Amino acid sequence: SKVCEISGKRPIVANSIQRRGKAKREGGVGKKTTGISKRRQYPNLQKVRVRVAGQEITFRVAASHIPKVYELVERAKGLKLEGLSPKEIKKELLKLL
Amino acid sequence: MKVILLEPLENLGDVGQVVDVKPGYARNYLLPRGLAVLATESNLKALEARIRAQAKRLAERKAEAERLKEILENLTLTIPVRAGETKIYGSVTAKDIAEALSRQHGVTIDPKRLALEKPIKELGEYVLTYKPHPEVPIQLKVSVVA
RNA sequence: AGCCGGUAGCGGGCGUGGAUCCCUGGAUGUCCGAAUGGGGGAACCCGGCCGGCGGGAACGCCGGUCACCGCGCGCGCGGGGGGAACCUGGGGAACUGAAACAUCUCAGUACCCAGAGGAGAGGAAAGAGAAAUCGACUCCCUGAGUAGCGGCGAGCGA
RNA sequence: UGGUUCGUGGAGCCAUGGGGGAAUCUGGGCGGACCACCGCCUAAGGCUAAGUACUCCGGGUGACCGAUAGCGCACCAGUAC
RNA sequence: GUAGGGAAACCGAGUCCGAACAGGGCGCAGCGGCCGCAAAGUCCGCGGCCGUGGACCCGAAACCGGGCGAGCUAGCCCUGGCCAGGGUGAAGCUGGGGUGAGACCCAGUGGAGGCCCGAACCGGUGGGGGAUGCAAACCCCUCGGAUGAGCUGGGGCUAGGAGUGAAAAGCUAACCGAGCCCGGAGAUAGCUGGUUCUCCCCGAAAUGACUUUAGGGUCAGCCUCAGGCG
RNA sequence: CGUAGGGUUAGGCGGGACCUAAGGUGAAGCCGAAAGGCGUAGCCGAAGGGCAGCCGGUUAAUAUUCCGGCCCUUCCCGCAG
RNA sequence: UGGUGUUGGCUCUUGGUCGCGCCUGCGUAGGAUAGGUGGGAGCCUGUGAACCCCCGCCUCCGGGUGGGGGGGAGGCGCCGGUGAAAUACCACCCUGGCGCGGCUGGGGGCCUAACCCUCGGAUGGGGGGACAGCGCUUGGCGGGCAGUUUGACUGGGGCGGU
RNA sequence: GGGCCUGACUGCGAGGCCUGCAAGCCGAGCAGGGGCGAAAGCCGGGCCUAGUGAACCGGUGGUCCCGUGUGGAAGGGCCAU
RNA sequence: GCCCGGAUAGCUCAGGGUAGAGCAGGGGAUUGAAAAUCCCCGUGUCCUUGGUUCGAUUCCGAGUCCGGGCACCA
Ligand SMILES: [Mg+2]
Ligand SMILES: [Mg+2]
Ligand SMILES: [Mg+2]
Ligand SMILES: [Mg+2]
Ligand SMILES: [Mg+2]
Ligand SMILES: [Mg+2]
Ligand SMILES: [Mg+2]
Ligand SMILES: [Mg+2]
Ligand SMILES: [Mg+2]
Ligand SMILES: [Mg+2]
Ligand SMILES: [Mg+2]
Ligand SMILES: [Mg+2]
Ligand SMILES: [Mg+2]
Ligand SMILES: [Mg+2]
Ligand SMILES: [Mg+2]
Ligand SMILES: [Mg+2]
Ligand SMILES: [Mg+2]
Ligand SMILES: [Mg+2]
Ligand SMILES: [Mg+2]
Ligand SMILES: [Mg+2]
Ligand SMILES: [Mg+2]
Ligand SMILES: [Mg+2]
Ligand SMILES: [Mg+2]
Ligand SMILES: [Mg+2]
Ligand SMILES: [Mg+2]
Ligand SMILES: [Mg+2]
Ligand SMILES: [Mg+2]
Ligand SMILES: [Mg+2]
Ligand SMILES: [Mg+2]
Ligand SMILES: [Mg+2]
Ligand SMILES: [Mg+2]
Ligand SMILES: [Mg+2]
Ligand SMILES: [Mg+2]
Ligand SMILES: [Mg+2]
Ligand SMILES: [Mg+2]
Ligand SMILES: [Mg+2]
Ligand SMILES: [Mg+2]
Ligand SMILES: [Mg+2]
Ligand SMILES: [Mg+2]
Ligand SMILES: [Mg+2]
Ligand SMILES: [Mg+2]
Ligand SMILES: [Mg+2]
Ligand SMILES: [Mg+2]
Ligand SMILES: [Mg+2]
Ligand SMILES: [Mg+2]
Ligand SMILES: [Mg+2]
Ligand SMILES: [Mg+2]
Ligand SMILES: [Mg+2]
Ligand SMILES: [Mg+2]
Ligand SMILES: [Mg+2]
Ligand SMILES: [Mg+2]
Ligand SMILES: [Mg+2]
Ligand SMILES: [Mg+2]
Ligand SMILES: [Mg+2]
Ligand SMILES: [Mg+2]
Ligand SMILES: [Mg+2]
Ligand SMILES: [Mg+2]
Ligand SMILES: [Mg+2]
Ligand SMILES: [Mg+2]
Ligand SMILES: [Mg+2]
Ligand SMILES: [Mg+2]
Ligand SMILES: [Mg+2]
Ligand SMILES: [Mg+2]
Ligand SMILES: [Mg+2]
Ligand SMILES: [Mg+2]
Ligand SMILES: [Mg+2]
Ligand SMILES: [Mg+2]
Ligand SMILES: [Mg+2]
Ligand SMILES: [Mg+2]
Ligand SMILES: [Mg+2]
Ligand SMILES: [Mg+2]
Ligand SMILES: [Mg+2]
Ligand SMILES: [Mg+2]
Ligand SMILES: [Mg+2]
Ligand SMILES: [Mg+2]
Ligand SMILES: [Mg+2]
Ligand SMILES: [Mg+2]
Ligand SMILES: [Mg+2]
Ligand SMILES: [Mg+2]
Ligand SMILES: [Mg+2]
Ligand SMILES: [Mg+2]
Ligand SMILES: [Mg+2]
Ligand SMILES: [Mg+2]
Ligand SMILES: [Mg+2]
Ligand SMILES: [Mg+2]
Ligand SMILES: [Mg+2]
Ligand SMILES: [Mg+2]
Ligand SMILES: [Mg+2]
Ligand SMILES: [Mg+2]
Ligand SMILES: [Mg+2]
Ligand SMILES: [Mg+2]
Ligand SMILES: [Mg+2]
Ligand SMILES: [Mg+2]
Ligand SMILES: [Mg+2]
Ligand SMILES: [Mg+2]
Ligand SMILES: [Mg+2]
Ligand SMILES: [Mg+2]
Ligand SMILES: [Mg+2]
Ligand SMILES: [Mg+2]
Ligand SMILES: [Mg+2]
Ligand SMILES: [Mg+2]
Ligand SMILES: [Mg+2]
Ligand SMILES: [Mg+2]
Ligand SMILES: [Mg+2]
Ligand SMILES: [Mg+2]
Ligand SMILES: [Mg+2]
Ligand SMILES: [Mg+2]
Ligand SMILES: [Mg+2]
Ligand SMILES: [Mg+2]
Ligand SMILES: [Mg+2]
Ligand SMILES: [Mg+2]
Ligand SMILES: [Mg+2]
Ligand SMILES: [Mg+2]
Ligand SMILES: [Mg+2]
Ligand SMILES: [Mg+2]
Ligand SMILES: [Mg+2]
Ligand SMILES: [Mg+2]
Ligand SMILES: [Mg+2]
Ligand SMILES: [Mg+2]
Ligand SMILES: [Mg+2]
Ligand SMILES: [Mg+2]
Ligand SMILES: [Mg+2]
Ligand SMILES: [Mg+2]
Ligand SMILES: [Mg+2]
Ligand SMILES: [Mg+2]
Ligand SMILES: [Mg+2]
Ligand SMILES: [Mg+2]
Ligand SMILES: [Mg+2]
Ligand SMILES: [Mg+2]
Ligand SMILES: [Mg+2]
Ligand SMILES: [Mg+2]
Ligand SMILES: [Mg+2]
Ligand SMILES: [Mg+2]
Ligand SMILES: [Mg+2]
Ligand SMILES: [Mg+2]
Ligand SMILES: [Mg+2]
Ligand SMILES: [Mg+2]
Ligand SMILES: [Mg+2]
Ligand SMILES: [Mg+2]
Ligand SMILES: [Mg+2]
Ligand SMILES: [Mg+2]
Ligand SMILES: [Mg+2]
Ligand SMILES: [Mg+2]
Ligand SMILES: [Mg+2]
Ligand SMILES: [Mg+2]
Ligand SMILES: [Mg+2]
Ligand SMILES: [Mg+2]
Ligand SMILES: [Mg+2]
Ligand SMILES: [Mg+2]
Ligand SMILES: [Mg+2]
Ligand SMILES: [Mg+2]
Ligand SMILES: [Mg+2]
Ligand SMILES: [Mg+2]
Ligand SMILES: [Mg+2]
Ligand SMILES: [Mg+2]
Ligand SMILES: [Mg+2]
Ligand SMILES: [Mg+2]
Ligand SMILES: [Mg+2]
Ligand SMILES: [Mg+2]
Ligand SMILES: [Mg+2]
Ligand SMILES: [Mg+2]
Ligand SMILES: [Mg+2]
Ligand SMILES: [Mg+2]
Ligand SMILES: [Mg+2]
Ligand SMILES: [Mg+2]
Ligand SMILES: [Mg+2]
Ligand SMILES: [Mg+2]
Ligand SMILES: [Mg+2]
Ligand SMILES: [Mg+2]
Ligand SMILES: [Mg+2]
Ligand SMILES: [Mg+2]
Ligand SMILES: [Mg+2]
Ligand SMILES: [Mg+2]
Ligand SMILES: [Mg+2]
Ligand SMILES: [Mg+2]
Ligand SMILES: [Mg+2]
Ligand SMILES: [Mg+2]
Ligand SMILES: [Mg+2]
Ligand SMILES: [Mg+2]
Ligand SMILES: [Mg+2]
Ligand SMILES: [Mg+2]
Ligand SMILES: [Mg+2]
Ligand SMILES: [Mg+2]
Ligand SMILES: [Mg+2]
Ligand SMILES: [Mg+2]
Ligand SMILES: [Mg+2]
Ligand SMILES: [Mg+2]
Ligand SMILES: [Mg+2]
Ligand SMILES: [Mg+2]
Ligand SMILES: [Mg+2]
Ligand SMILES: [Mg+2]
Ligand SMILES: [Mg+2]
Ligand SMILES: [Mg+2]
Ligand SMILES: [Mg+2]
Ligand SMILES: [Mg+2]
Ligand SMILES: [Mg+2]
Ligand SMILES: [Mg+2]
Ligand SMILES: [Mg+2]
Ligand SMILES: [Mg+2]
Ligand SMILES: [Mg+2]
Ligand SMILES: [Mg+2]
Ligand SMILES: [Mg+2]
Ligand SMILES: [Mg+2]
Ligand SMILES: [Mg+2]
Ligand SMILES: [Mg+2]
Ligand SMILES: [Mg+2]
Ligand SMILES: [Mg+2]
Ligand SMILES: [Mg+2]
Ligand SMILES: [Mg+2]
Ligand SMILES: [Mg+2]
Ligand SMILES: [Mg+2]
Ligand SMILES: [Mg+2]
Ligand SMILES: [Mg+2]
Ligand SMILES: [Mg+2]
Ligand SMILES: [Mg+2]
Ligand SMILES: [Mg+2]
Ligand SMILES: [Mg+2]
Ligand SMILES: [Mg+2]
Ligand SMILES: [Mg+2]
Ligand SMILES: [Mg+2]
Ligand SMILES: [Mg+2]
Ligand SMILES: [Mg+2]
Ligand SMILES: [Mg+2]
Ligand SMILES: [Mg+2]
Ligand SMILES: [Mg+2]
Ligand SMILES: [Mg+2]
Ligand SMILES: [Mg+2]
Ligand SMILES: [Mg+2]
Ligand SMILES: [Mg+2]
Ligand SMILES: [Mg+2]
Ligand SMILES: [Mg+2]
Ligand SMILES: [Mg+2]
Ligand SMILES: [Mg+2]
Ligand SMILES: [Mg+2]
Ligand SMILES: [Mg+2]
Ligand SMILES: [Mg+2]
Ligand SMILES: [Mg+2]
Ligand SMILES: [Mg+2]
Ligand SMILES: [Mg+2]
Ligand SMILES: [Mg+2]
Ligand SMILES: [Mg+2]
Ligand SMILES: [Mg+2]
Ligand SMILES: [Mg+2]
Ligand SMILES: [Mg+2]
Repeated sequence: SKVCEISGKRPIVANSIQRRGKAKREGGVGKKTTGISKRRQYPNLQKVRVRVAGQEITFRVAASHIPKVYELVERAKGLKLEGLSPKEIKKELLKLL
Repeated sequence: MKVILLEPLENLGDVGQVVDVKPGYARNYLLPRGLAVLATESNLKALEARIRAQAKRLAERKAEAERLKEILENLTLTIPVRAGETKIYGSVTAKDIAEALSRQHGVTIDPKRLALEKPIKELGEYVLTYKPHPEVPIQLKVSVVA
């Protein structure tokens, strides 16, 4: 998955650390690491389709910032958006950020 | 997710009420179908504004009512007609009591808001209920004479 | 006071009316190249529009203009590509060392990529850390191979 | 999960992919789990010279080379091949 | 450097273990006649040797990164082209025989086929030659296929742990059990080789212990230099 | 082979100012940390489609190109129907 | 593959905790179906008693009880007989059973609007549908692939032996 | 063979054996509190030489030594296993 | 090392007031045997130990012994 259009959340590199043994705090000898390999953590990106100014606009957005979209719609009523392409409408919403 | 109902809805609430629903139900049903709008701070105030104006424009109609109540119960409208002991030859109607009320006391009235089933045919003193506003009835003593 | 590049010669010219030559600004600058009217096997080929040249309509040539993208209200402004190292960001090995090896090491190095400028980063405390203290950040010395981290191994290291 | 000396360690701090989700100073973060006390500091917007790095370029200077050396090239070399 | 002992709190010419005034461990104090010389220590220079670096020099087979390659070769895609001549004679069709109608039989016609023979073309079976070749795979004689799963021209697509492969680990630009180039890079090599003027004095070892150790190491043994003792 | 001079002549031959094939590229659109990967139309792409020249003469050296004879194509403008 | 996000509406049926309410508890001796202790000479009945009709019932089959139509001066306690343990009424609680209610959790059924597929027509229709896909996290299978390990002595090595 | 007993001690340890290291071994005597013996005295397991495993990580019982501003706590240290 | 089971007759299994059940074993009925069948009989500290009750196989505490289950191993 790519990038949140609202927050700019983005895939990151994380390690997958495999461990074995008993934790010291459980009276164990201790954890041993039996493998570290790279991996990626993707944002929980989802689709949000809203009807704005009589046009249908789609956002690719992290679930966390889904409400931030509907807010942009509310902040948009004061704007003059009719006649515009869905592309141009989306552009206006995203400058209200 | 709190929202403001724009219509009365089955086992959720009355219009104007602010109820709490699952986010999905609001985004995918209520909000796109115009049944409600999310209870933002921005339009929380808008609700407070229209409640504050509506009850204002309600009570003002109550004061426009009490104005004609204090006046009209505090007098008698006297109608000269032609008649023989009891029975009027013509009749006094709401339209009649109407034009009468202005010409005598300088106050306008609505015939249709006055309670007269059959037009008045007998001489005497009458009390006629008036309603320029529900729950604000105006009793009118009316004297028809020769 | 000589001069017409390395470069003599043939054959011809210029300079105290200041040449050659040196510095600055300007003019011209075919075609390709980010290449940008379109196409393309770089340096070739094929066009629209306005204006001009020919006897000129066909044909051809000359001059101007015509990509895509971003941002402000069809008009504007900007972007694109390059640059030895240096710099910031996004990615990121292995040999090797551990006298085998897997955690560890090599190393956030090599390398790829985006971006930047004569630098770049950082920067005006939601700091430090025990001084009842200090007072943005950067860079050098020192603190210190200290504190610590570590199959408490090899090493790593404020 | 990353960063830091810190390799799960008593593991804080800074950062954040996922979930849950405040407050506006009588608010909030930090002082290495945690709690009390005592202090320090004001997060979630931005800019900011100079002191620092480098050497395609120019000049200056060598107990630097002197044609198998010094640049791969003193010469028509990133050429011939 | 001037104070050490203790894991530490801490004490201190002492300290730690301990109940101890016990016992032990690790610690504590110049030559001349106040001048002088010497000295702890420390600073600089010089030399030997050690640690970190590629660390005495040359040498791998390999591992990793980013690129360059299908003008060779393998498969596939698009579009073209080529296969002398001779032989065999399927089905079907016609006619005739046949039967209740048929199957079916005969003749003729017909021209099928990963059919036969043999050039071109594609191959490469056996033998000889060649072997610092004409040639880093060739020449001669012979031999296989030759209408097909055929051969071939042009235009394309697929690649490095990847492609392609009627499968041989074959082939991927004349060495492929993992291509080539540049880079990490002076990888690493307990191995092999090599290591440059002179003279003078001394002069070994090839044993022991331990060692994923055995042709490598640490300590000891044995050599050497300096200061001291005698 | 060295030095020098000379030599390649097209509306009709081949290719382009025509067309599409695989494939490539690619307004729309989709996807990917970056670099980039896809992708309908469209565009590019030929030894395939399409398209008007045959015979002879000439030069030291070119010729369906020059010349000669006999033919033909497209574009522009005009007249007629 | 569990949890959770994206992820919604309406029902049905269960489970578990917490609170309240009501009941259940039968070896024997015995008035009979005696929970444990404790309080206790009085509780009830016109704020309806001994039988009767309806049933929730549970029965150990003798009985226990619940609501309801009967019903218009009365029932059990201390008394006491045998009890380890007295019988009335209260009261905290133990074993259970339910009735609500709180918060959890599991199934099933339908729905449509997220999301997915599709329809020469698309702010729409059809299908799937809160599943699937995708994010975060759990544990598992996993030579398909990766990095490696796989000792030494030795009358050569291996095998054997050590 | 029997009697009483737990020295199969605690705190140390002159001096040696063996020896590359690290280990392994023997040990008189002093102090504390004991056992046996009238006493002299003996007893720090076993007639003796095999019956074993450095360090790292961690467990448990003590100790109250450190405790990241302070008091505690977390976690360590030390003695024993 | 921690959690969860147990112990009841010869063998295997059932359970606050009983000690059971089956099969093994013995006689009897029956038979060509070999059985199937049918009737009767035995075989208890219910591991031990300590306490609850009025008393207990039960309830509890505790060890002994065998099981199962999970984790760890310098
Ligand atoms: Mg993980
Ligand atoms: Mg512990
Ligand atoms: Mg670990
Ligand atoms: Mg570890
Ligand atoms: Mg790594
Ligand atoms: Mg991986
Ligand atoms: Mg959605
Ligand atoms: Mg919508
Ligand atoms: Mg978030
Ligand atoms: Mg959220
Ligand atoms: Mg009238
Ligand atoms: Mg001249
Ligand atoms: Mg001359
Ligand atoms: Mg001249
Ligand atoms: Mg003059
Ligand atoms: Mg002048
Ligand atoms: Mg100039
Ligand atoms: Mg161009
Ligand atoms: Mg182009
Ligand atoms: Mg023109
Ligand atoms: Mg002319
Ligand atoms: Mg013209
Ligand atoms: Mg032209
Ligand atoms: Mg011209
Ligand atoms: Mg032009
Ligand atoms: Mg570029
Ligand atoms: Mg630039
Ligand atoms: Mg860098
Ligand atoms: Mg970086
Ligand atoms: Mg970087
Ligand atoms: Mg990688
Ligand atoms: Mg490595
Ligand atoms: Mg390695
Ligand atoms: Mg290294
Ligand atoms: Mg190694
Ligand atoms: Mg090694
Ligand atoms: Mg190895
Ligand atoms: Mg390694
Ligand atoms: Mg590592
Ligand atoms: Mg390195
Ligand atoms: Mg590193
Ligand atoms: Mg570099
Ligand atoms: Mg500067
Ligand atoms: Mg700057
Ligand atoms: Mg500020
Ligand atoms: Mg600072
Ligand atoms: Mg201060
Ligand atoms: Mg300040
Ligand atoms: Mg110091
Ligand atoms: Mg290290
Ligand atoms: Mg470290
Ligand atoms: Mg580290
Ligand atoms: Mg490091
Ligand atoms: Mg740092
Ligand atoms: Mg770190
Ligand atoms: Mg960490
Ligand atoms: Mg880390
Ligand atoms: Mg930490
Ligand atoms: Mg804190
Ligand atoms: Mg915090
Ligand atoms: Mg955090
Ligand atoms: Mg987060
Ligand atoms: Mg405050
Ligand atoms: Mg606060
Ligand atoms: Mg914070
Ligand atoms: Mg702080
Ligand atoms: Mg602070
Ligand atoms: Mg601030
Ligand atoms: Mg900040
Ligand atoms: Mg700046
Ligand atoms: Mg600066
Ligand atoms: Mg220079
Ligand atoms: Mg110079
Ligand atoms: Mg030379
Ligand atoms: Mg040279
Ligand atoms: Mg010379
Ligand atoms: Mg030289
Ligand atoms: Mg140079
Ligand atoms: Mg140069
Ligand atoms: Mg050279
Ligand atoms: Mg040279
Ligand atoms: Mg040259
Ligand atoms: Mg010390
Ligand atoms: Mg002591
Ligand atoms: Mg002493
Ligand atoms: Mg002493
Ligand atoms: Mg030497
Ligand atoms: Mg040395
Ligand atoms: Mg090296
Ligand atoms: Mg080095
Ligand atoms: Mg060296
Ligand atoms: Mg490797
Ligand atoms: Mg390897
Ligand atoms: Mg690569
Ligand atoms: Mg090919
Ligand atoms: Mg080819
Ligand atoms: Mg063909
Ligand atoms: Mg053929
Ligand atoms: Mg033929
Ligand atoms: Mg033939
Ligand atoms: Mg024949
Ligand atoms: Mg034939
Ligand atoms: Mg014949
Ligand atoms: Mg024939
Ligand atoms: Mg035929
Ligand atoms: Mg026939
Ligand atoms: Mg025939
Ligand atoms: Mg034939
Ligand atoms: Mg024939
Ligand atoms: Mg054939
Ligand atoms: Mg034949
Ligand atoms: Mg043949
Ligand atoms: Mg061949
Ligand atoms: Mg041959
Ligand atoms: Mg032969
Ligand atoms: Mg041969
Ligand atoms: Mg031969
Ligand atoms: Mg050969
Ligand atoms: Mg041949
Ligand atoms: Mg031949
Ligand atoms: Mg032949
Ligand atoms: Mg043949
Ligand atoms: Mg042949
Ligand atoms: Mg044949
Ligand atoms: Mg043949
Ligand atoms: Mg043939
Ligand atoms: Mg074929
Ligand atoms: Mg072909
Ligand atoms: Mg071909
Ligand atoms: Mg080709
Ligand atoms: Mg392929
Ligand atoms: Mg390929
Ligand atoms: Mg390639
Ligand atoms: Mg490869
Ligand atoms: Mg490679
Ligand atoms: Mg493999
Ligand atoms: Mg492969
Ligand atoms: Mg093949
Ligand atoms: Mg090559
Ligand atoms: Mg090659
Ligand atoms: Mg080859
Ligand atoms: Mg080979
Ligand atoms: Mg091969
Ligand atoms: Mg390989
Ligand atoms: Mg490889
Ligand atoms: Mg190889
Ligand atoms: Mg090759
Ligand atoms: Mg090559
Ligand atoms: Mg390179
Ligand atoms: Mg490099
Ligand atoms: Mg390296
Ligand atoms: Mg080397
Ligand atoms: Mg190696
Ligand atoms: Mg070696
Ligand atoms: Mg050599
Ligand atoms: Mg040598
Ligand atoms: Mg000597
Ligand atoms: Mg001698
Ligand atoms: Mg020796
Ligand atoms: Mg030896
Ligand atoms: Mg070993
Ligand atoms: Mg060995
Ligand atoms: Mg050997
Ligand atoms: Mg060996
Ligand atoms: Mg060796
Ligand atoms: Mg030695
Ligand atoms: Mg000696
Ligand atoms: Mg010596
Ligand atoms: Mg010496
Ligand atoms: Mg000496
Ligand atoms: Mg010539
Ligand atoms: Mg010529
Ligand atoms: Mg012509
Ligand atoms: Mg044209
Ligand atoms: Mg074309
Ligand atoms: Mg085309
Ligand atoms: Mg686009
Ligand atoms: Mg691009
Ligand atoms: Mg692009
Ligand atoms: Mg593309
Ligand atoms: Mg396409
Ligand atoms: Mg075209
Ligand atoms: Mg093309
Ligand atoms: Mg074309
Ligand atoms: Mg063509
Ligand atoms: Mg065709
Ligand atoms: Mg053609
Ligand atoms: Mg033509
Ligand atoms: Mg012709
Ligand atoms: Mg001719
Ligand atoms: Mg010729
Ligand atoms: Mg002609
Ligand atoms: Mg006309
Ligand atoms: Mg999962
Ligand atoms: Mg869900
Ligand atoms: Mg459903
Ligand atoms: Mg359904
Ligand atoms: Mg429906
Ligand atoms: Mg639907
Ligand atoms: Mg719908
Ligand atoms: Mg649809
Ligand atoms: Mg639909
Ligand atoms: Mg539907
Ligand atoms: Mg789902
Ligand atoms: Mg989870
Ligand atoms: Mg997993
Ligand atoms: Mg493997
Ligand atoms: Mg496996
Ligand atoms: Mg698999
Ligand atoms: Mg091993
Ligand atoms: Mg061996
Ligand atoms: Mg041997
Ligand atoms: Mg042997
Ligand atoms: Mg031997
Ligand atoms: Mg032998
Ligand atoms: Mg031998
Ligand atoms: Mg063996
Ligand atoms: Mg005895
Ligand atoms: Mg005795
Ligand atoms: Mg005694
Ligand atoms: Mg000694
Ligand atoms: Mg020793
Ligand atoms: Mg011993
Ligand atoms: Mg001993
Ligand atoms: Mg004594
Ligand atoms: Mg005595
Ligand atoms: Mg005595
Ligand atoms: Mg003694
Ligand atoms: Mg040890
Ligand atoms: Mg270790
Ligand atoms: Mg510990
Ligand atoms: Mg303890
Ligand atoms: Mg303390
Ligand atoms: Mg603290
Ligand atoms: Mg503290
Ligand atoms: Mg306190
Ligand atoms: Mg304290
Ligand atoms: Mg503690
Ligand atoms: Mg501890
Ligand atoms: Mg402790
Ligand atoms: Mg100890
Ligand atoms: Mg236990
Ligand atoms: Mg049993
Ligand atoms: Mg039994």
